[PDB]
Amino acid sequence: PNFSGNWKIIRSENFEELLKVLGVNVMLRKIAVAAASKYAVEIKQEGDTFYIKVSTTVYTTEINFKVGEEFEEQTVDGRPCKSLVKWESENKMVCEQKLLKGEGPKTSWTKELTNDGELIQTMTADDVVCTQVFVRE
Ligand SMILES: *C/C=C(C)/C=C/C=C(C)/C=C/C1=C(C)CCCC1(C)C
Repeated sequence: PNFSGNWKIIRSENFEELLKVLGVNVMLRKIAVAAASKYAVEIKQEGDTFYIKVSTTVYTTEINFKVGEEFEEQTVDGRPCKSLVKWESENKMVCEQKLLKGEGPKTSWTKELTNDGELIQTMTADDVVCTQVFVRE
């Protein structure tokens, strides 16, 4: 697998519903859905080490981790969490998140390279799965 590349979103499903579970009110959810349509992921992968830059028009953030080594990031709604990435197969990884503070819905994300040159990312909050599909820029 090489996830490395500059990825451009082509499809985004169930994102508003994810944010609803997470407690975001509707006007902000619609504004977030719009931001998600102009959103890009840059990945540099070296073996089991990943550098990931996620950016929208006005915001950019970096996630760096090594598979199997716990790290700190934030949930989709910005709450700090403890995260651990494991492989599920050659081209799919799964991340479990644990809130650093307080309580909230159970959240996780996945990344998968398809055999057709697509990157599929999912994000989960309890019962709700948002799916996002990217192609290489
Ligand atoms: C491996 C990829 C990861 C962990 C992706 C994380 C993506 C986000 C935290 C996305 C957040 C977004 C918003 C909260 C509002 C709309 C734009 C997004 C999709 C960039």
